[PDB]
Amino acid sequence: SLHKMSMMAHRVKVIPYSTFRLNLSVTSPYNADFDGDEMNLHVPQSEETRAELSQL
Amino acid sequence: KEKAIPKDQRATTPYMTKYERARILGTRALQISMNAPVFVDLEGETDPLRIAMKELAEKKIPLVIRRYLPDGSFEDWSVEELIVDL
Amino acid sequence: SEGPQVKIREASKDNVDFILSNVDLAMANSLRRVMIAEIPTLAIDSVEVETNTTVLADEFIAHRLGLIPLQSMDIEQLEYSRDCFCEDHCDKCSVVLTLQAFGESESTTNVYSKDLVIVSNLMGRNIGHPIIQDKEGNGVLICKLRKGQELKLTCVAKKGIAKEHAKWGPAAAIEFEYDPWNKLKHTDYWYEQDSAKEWPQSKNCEYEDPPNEGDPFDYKAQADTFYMNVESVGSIPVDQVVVRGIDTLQKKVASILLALTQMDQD
Amino acid sequence: MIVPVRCFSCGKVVGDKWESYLNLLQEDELDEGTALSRLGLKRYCCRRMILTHVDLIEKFLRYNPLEKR
Amino acid sequence: MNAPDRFELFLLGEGESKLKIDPDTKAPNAVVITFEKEDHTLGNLIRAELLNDRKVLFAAYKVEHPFFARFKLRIQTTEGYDPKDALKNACNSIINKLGALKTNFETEWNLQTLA
Amino acid sequence: RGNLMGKRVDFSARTVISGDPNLELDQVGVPKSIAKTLTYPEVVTPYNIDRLTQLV
Amino acid sequence: NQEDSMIMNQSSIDRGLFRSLFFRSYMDQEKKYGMSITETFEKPQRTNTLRMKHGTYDKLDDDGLIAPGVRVSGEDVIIGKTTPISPDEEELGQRTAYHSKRDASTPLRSTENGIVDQVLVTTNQDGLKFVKVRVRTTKIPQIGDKF
Amino acid sequence: TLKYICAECSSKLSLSRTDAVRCKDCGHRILLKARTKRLVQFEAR
Ligand SMILES: [Mg+2]
Ligand SMILES: [Zn+2]
Ligand SMILES: [Zn+2]
Ligand SMILES: [Zn+2]
Repeated sequence: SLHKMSMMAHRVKVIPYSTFRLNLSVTSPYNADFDGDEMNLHVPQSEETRAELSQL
Repeated sequence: KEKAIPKDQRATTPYMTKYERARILGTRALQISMNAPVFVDLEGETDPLRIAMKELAEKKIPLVIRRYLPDGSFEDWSVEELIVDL
Repeated sequence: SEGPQVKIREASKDNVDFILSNVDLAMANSLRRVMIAEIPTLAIDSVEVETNTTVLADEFIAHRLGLIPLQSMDIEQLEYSRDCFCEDHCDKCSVVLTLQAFGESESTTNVYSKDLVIVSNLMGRNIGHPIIQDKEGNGVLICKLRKGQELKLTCVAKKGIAKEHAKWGPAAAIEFEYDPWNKLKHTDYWYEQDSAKEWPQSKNCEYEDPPNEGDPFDYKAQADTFYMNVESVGSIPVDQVVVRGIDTLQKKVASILLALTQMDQD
Repeated sequence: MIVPVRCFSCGKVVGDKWESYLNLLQEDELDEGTALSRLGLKRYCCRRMILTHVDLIEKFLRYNPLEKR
Repeated sequence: MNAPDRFELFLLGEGESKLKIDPDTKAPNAVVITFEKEDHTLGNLIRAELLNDRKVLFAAYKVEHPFFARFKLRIQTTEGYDPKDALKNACNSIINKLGALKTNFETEWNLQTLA
Repeated sequence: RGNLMGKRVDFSARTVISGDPNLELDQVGVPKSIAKTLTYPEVVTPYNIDRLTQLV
Repeated sequence: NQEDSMIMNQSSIDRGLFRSLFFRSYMDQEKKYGMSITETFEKPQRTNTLRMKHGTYDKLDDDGLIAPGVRVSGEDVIIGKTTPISPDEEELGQRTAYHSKRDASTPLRSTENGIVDQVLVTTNQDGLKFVKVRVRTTKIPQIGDKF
Repeated sequence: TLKYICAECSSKLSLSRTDAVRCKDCGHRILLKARTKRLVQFEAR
């Protein structure tokens, strides 16, 4: 996570399987591929942080 | 109160910033989610964030932003009078 | 009767080769898809192991057993366990087989599919018997045992479709081709010097005339005259594979129509 | 460990041809390709299924049974 | 483990209907039909048969996600022609064509000797 | 550096990632188990009383 | 299959493509703390054992071990062991004169499950009884596995 | 008492809590617990 574009806010989509799924066009900012890479997900716990996350 | 700049000589930008908009929306959404009185007619809404966005669009948020300066002084800017163009 | 045409080129107990003419590409593709993934078949679904001293694992043997092909000629007379009114299973929706093998000989003893014995009431049906398709009369080499090793288990077989699990698939490879001469220009042939010399001619080229070698491209032509060859694993006759594929597709379309009428009423 | 029951790619039954394949190789002195063709395996997906199989169950059977009966 | 049960592909769930038809406000006389527990096998066939109707202006189908076994079919017909009736006609054509094909295959097979 | 500037946090998830060409730019696919584990505290309001009761 | 991903045949997976067995081993010993304290393999009861895990002890035998071939799931106890406690120690109440033992069992991994394959009991160099329990599981290819 | 099997001579023994862990026939110090006699269900998938 060397730059601010490596940590961005996404909208959840509950799907069947045991892997996160992300659009291909957003791999470059994350500098990520699908050879086994792992990514972290964080859930806000308040309306203020929720709105800040979705607006910034 | 020498730190309160009178409204007649405010020199800050008259446009709401992205951070100010984000905090205003979040605070109003929190207040609405905590059963706060809504001053805008709702055509059918359940998301406090969406309700707050409607309030911001119609300039019905009773909050004032206290912009601080590096010397400790501050300027009070009403959300209604702050331009939302971003 | 003046609809799709069929011309059988080679018929056998394991492969059926035919030309399906005067049909649409979507219809032919749907036919092969249904024949691959939606023909009901009987296969072992649950296994209870009473004794297992083998070098192999219980799940290993269960998977091998579930992949054994079983007769499914009269499968339509069997009921789905999900749609049957029974606690776990009964004779109306399942077939029970038993396997008992012991290493009575010093040399290695092979446990095949012919050793499975049906202990359920078939009620005069024609389902359950493992398919034997080799000269020696044995079946699939389920396992091997040495002296002193025993395999005792009971299998319960239920009907299903390959969409749920590939073990219910009654059809093997399906040759599917059309326009062997590339007269519709649906493919751009990769080549280095000469595409015609670098790409071998399909065996079906003998059933269609070659291009006129100078005629304008025919933009009004549509795909037709498909060459198909169905291979069957042996659960049901190959002709039955084709017939039941058509039946299944027809039933699915009829179900769509029935649902539409049901919604029309309301 | 033991010969697969079905071909992975297409699902053809190949678990009933291991003994025949070995017999063709040993007694008939036939090449692997000729034996595979004679067994009715036309697609290379099944040809590899029977050609590249390694029989480890034979080695596993060399150990004495853990439990007698 | 989060792998869905395989019977979800074809078995209809509780409170779920095979067809869900909704009007399309994008264009006049247009409807969108959601087929549940169905896939390309029916989608392509129904769409191809619909395209053969002279009174059908638009017929398309799509599968939004392969994870879920359901597909959407958009049908727009000429004024005065019901898209429901267009779908009925396409389905009836499919049924008749498949029946004719089955009869032809049976009669052809009965003429063989090796099997 | 080990406990104040950065620290272990709750309401987070980690797993392998995959590419989904059928997901929007800002959408992220989340496994069902991770969704069932992570929770968000929503305040009860007249606009969501029935939905929250149904969830309970 | 973009960015070093792949598409696998579900039919091939069903037929046995790249399927594997996973064996996991757990070890446990009976430690003797002095001439007074000693641990023993046991099936602790809710009336005489304190701080016992919330899992299910129904699969244990009189020796505190699960016989091979039995299925186990998350939180299931596979080796049941108990140790004595000193008096004059009350924790969250719930400590009465009936309680004289405390659980020190070894539970199965939360996310793992399978069938117990082989359990062996023997003695170490010091003569204390210790046991080894092996659990089998089947790993089938998934949408996250690496090849 | 519970039934065990020697790991070398494959003899079934009946051991109690007091008996030492040892094969009374050959003397081996490793015993494998006898397989449970209750049926276990397996899916053929
Ligand atoms: Mg990488
Ligand atoms: Zn029944
Ligand atoms: Zn094959
Ligand atoms: Zn011994």
